[PDB]
Amino acid sequence: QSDTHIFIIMGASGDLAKKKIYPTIWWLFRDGLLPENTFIVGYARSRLTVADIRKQSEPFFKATPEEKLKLEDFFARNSYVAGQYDDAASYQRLNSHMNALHLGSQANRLFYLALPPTVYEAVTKNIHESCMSQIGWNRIIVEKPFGRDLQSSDRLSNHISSLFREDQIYRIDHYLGKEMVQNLMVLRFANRIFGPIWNRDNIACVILTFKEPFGTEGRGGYFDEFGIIRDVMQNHLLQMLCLVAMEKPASTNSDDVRDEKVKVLKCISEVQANNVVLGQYVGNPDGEGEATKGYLDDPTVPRGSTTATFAAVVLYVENERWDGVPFILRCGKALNERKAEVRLQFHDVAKRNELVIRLQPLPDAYERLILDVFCGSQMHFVRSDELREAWRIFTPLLHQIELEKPKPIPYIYGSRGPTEADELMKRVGFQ
Amino acid sequence: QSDTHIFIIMGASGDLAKKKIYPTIWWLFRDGLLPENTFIVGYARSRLTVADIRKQSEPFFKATPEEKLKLEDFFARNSYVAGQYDDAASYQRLNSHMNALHLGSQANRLFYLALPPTVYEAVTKNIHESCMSQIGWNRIIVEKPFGRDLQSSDRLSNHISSLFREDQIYRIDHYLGKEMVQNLMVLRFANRIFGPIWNRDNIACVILTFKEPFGTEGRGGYFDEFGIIRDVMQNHLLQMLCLVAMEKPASTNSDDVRDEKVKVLKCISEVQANNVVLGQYVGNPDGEGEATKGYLDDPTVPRGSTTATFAAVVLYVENERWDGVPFILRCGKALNERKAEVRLQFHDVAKRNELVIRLQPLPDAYERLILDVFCGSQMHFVRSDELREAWRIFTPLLHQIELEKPKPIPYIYGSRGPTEADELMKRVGFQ
Ligand SMILES: NC(=O)c1ccc[n+]([C@@H]2O[C@H](COP(=O)([O-])OP(=O)(O)OC[C@H]3O[C@@H](n4cnc5c(N)ncnc54)[C@H](OP(=O)(O)O)[C@@H]3O)[C@@H](O)[C@H]2O)c1
Ligand SMILES: NC(=O)c1ccc[n+]([C@@H]2O[C@H](COP(=O)([O-])OP(=O)(O)OC[C@H]3O[C@@H](n4cnc5c(N)ncnc54)[C@H](OP(=O)(O)O)[C@@H]3O)[C@@H](O)[C@H]2O)c1
Repeated sequence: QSDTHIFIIMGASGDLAKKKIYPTIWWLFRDGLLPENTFIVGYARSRLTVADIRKQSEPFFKATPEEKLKLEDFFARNSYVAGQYDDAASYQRLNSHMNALHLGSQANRLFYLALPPTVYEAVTKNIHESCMSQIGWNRIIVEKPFGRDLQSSDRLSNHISSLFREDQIYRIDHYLGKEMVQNLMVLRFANRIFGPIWNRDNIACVILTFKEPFGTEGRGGYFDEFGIIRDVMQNHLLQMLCLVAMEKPASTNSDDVRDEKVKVLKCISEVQANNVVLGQYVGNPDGEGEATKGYLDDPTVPRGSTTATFAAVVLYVENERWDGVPFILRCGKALNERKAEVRLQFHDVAKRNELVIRLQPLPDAYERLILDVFCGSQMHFVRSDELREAWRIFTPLLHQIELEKPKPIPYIYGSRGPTEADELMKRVGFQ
Repeated sequence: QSDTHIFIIMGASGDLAKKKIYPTIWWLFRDGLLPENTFIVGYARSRLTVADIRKQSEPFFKATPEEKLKLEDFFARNSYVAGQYDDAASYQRLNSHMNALHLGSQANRLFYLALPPTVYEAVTKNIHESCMSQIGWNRIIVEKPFGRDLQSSDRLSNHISSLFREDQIYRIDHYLGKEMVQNLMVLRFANRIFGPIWNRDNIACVILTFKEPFGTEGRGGYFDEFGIIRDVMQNHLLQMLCLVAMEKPASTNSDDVRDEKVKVLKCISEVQANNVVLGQYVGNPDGEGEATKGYLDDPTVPRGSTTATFAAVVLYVENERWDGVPFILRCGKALNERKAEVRLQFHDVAKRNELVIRLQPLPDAYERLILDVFCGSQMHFVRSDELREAWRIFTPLLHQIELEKPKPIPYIYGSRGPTEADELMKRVGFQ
């Protein structure tokens, strides 16, 4: 709206804020990519000073001796407020502190919630009641997990989207590599180019693979409460499926592209277990290092955990551009390669031919997302109906897994996954 | 037409016949890919016996002790006739010998002319006058060089196509690797698939590269009388250009596809020197082996030879599907890699994106060509009008090179070629 912005890191004492948020905002400030009149205000329960945050986080800054002066400037633009997350007086203190800044009463306010969603219901309330700007815009950045299933995610999203408009909500997702946004971009451009030929007449099968060669790196405790379907598939792989199967948008507006994405999502039926192959990785005896340890050998993983580290799922877009064309989402950890690609196999009319869009592996994709929040571009942020459709697609399966607890097929650290995945792929027609 | 075939190797005493024709026909016979009643009759001036040809050529057969009996069968189906190439009595002796074979009077006759084209005018005459079958078909296989320019090639082709119909002429080309026919096949299938999007609206530039890492291997004497444009470009690279830029054929008939190829060729104007970059490779001082020797260090190359071992040429198809779209044919020997690929760059409407068809590097492509001659498929054999159009496109440039003798830019053994080639590519718009 104007020239003055306030970046409010809710929960600045956190681990995400220490290791990623503060270093990323510092890199954006140093490279001159933030607005010139930007203030950063941390807010949390820990009674901290800006010097405490500096000591905690500057090790992660890439702080070189040549950059001292603008680093001191950046930290001069920092302040911190201690307060509770459901205390109205604390939020009033925060609002007064923000108003006391230079043109803080007219400044745009970017709240970013480096907090567990368990407190979101409180925070989003108090903000909406005490800290929104009357003149500049107000944009909120929420973090994963966007709920756990259709029900919890609807509860959280209906609460948040009862206090803020959709163009104020930014559901950020940025944990799958520094090339994510660019991968989605090349897939959208490929959809624009190859659109006229991506039909059920030419295409016989599409895959989307997300491959990782390392395991949970002794962090399986956090991964255990989510699973590989929640971690990679119902958010990222499904979103590139949308980008592949979508119709041409009405324009280049972010909301038109997201409209076409949700229009695709509303054509996918609810996946069932007979189209799913789950898998868990075991230690490799002949390997060395972390390859000798399996998933259950992780000390943070509870004994008897049946959560999958590998998933192969078959979906179907049910319109008359794609009908009976199987979309095979295959992803997993502790595999043979670090690969992310989409490949479309054609109908042989003459072996079978494929078109392969390989994806990686300047603004590092996470810096690009913060910059997009600053600019107002919502294209790489999932919409409420988009998220609801994803959860609707994947919720009955997840409920069945949580209820019946089936053992997912074992596969060795460094393999390609269980052979049953290949059997399913070839049963739905893959060659 | 029936079950009996006679394979007449004109000039069986030759080097091509010893090193390639006889071993290939033996491999086709051993694998059971020839017709069951097939005879092989060599014909040449050297007064030889079948045992002489056996001793000469079996070293190249991959003759294993397990294959002795069918090898003896194959050689039992061989005979040889000594005669002159313009002696009517010798051709009458050959015709009588062929008639004396089992059902030779009704057999199909496949004449394949392992001779320098300098004698073709004689041979093709006498055959047409003395050795054609009255019942079975008669098919002729002619070898490179199909002339030298528009004039010599028209003379030779008008002579040959005054005695045989087009479906009896097979201009074979098979010296660029064992994957040629399959490369052309995948390019045709890519034309069928990506047709609707290969326009001047989406495409901004096409390249076609033929790259070789080794030099003339001390055989520059033969290469010197032709050049890299005659060796690779006016035959193979131009033909895949045709396969890329062509319209959809009326059917899958070989003649419809060749019709579309010649329809494309008749839209390319005559290339001029300001769109051409020629180059010659020199020895690499820091390398080892044949990389230390250049082109002129080849003892078979005449001193002062200005023939190019590298060429970068820009062509334009001039219809309204492609208009102003530059087709950049880039090829050369003694480079950094063994690559053959086509790549099409799209118009950036958002860096620039490309669609890459990489080409290699069962029936080895040369065996496939002999089998196609046996079957009557002429699709991988250039037609008379196709060859005339290629020569018309490239003849004024070749005449200018032969007349003015410009020095082609020097490039080091193992490089990518002269930088002037990149300058030209980027001047016509390549990024
Ligand atoms: N792969 C992923 O999906 C992934 C990875 C990393 C982070 N995240 C998300 O990013 C956000 C930031 O996570 P984080 O690693 O920074 O979390 P964190 O370690 O929990 O701490 C962030 C701050 O939240 C406050 N806090 C934590 N638990 C609380 C509780 N139960 N009640 C009240 N306040 C509490 C603390 O501040 P005070 O004690 O000073 O109040 C803490 O410093 C979370 O929403 C997390 O889900 C997701
Ligand atoms: N890269 C290429 O383009 C390439 C490579 C290899 C071959 N070729 C073509 O393949 C064909 C076969 O070549 P090749 O290597 O086998 O040739 P070759 O070494 O010349 O011999 C083939 C036979 O032709 C006869 N002959 C040769 N020169 C003659 C002449 N001046 N007058 C009359 N008869 C003559 C000889 O048989 P007799 O003495 O018993 O009569 C000789 O054994 C040629 O047309 C050649 O151009 C092309």
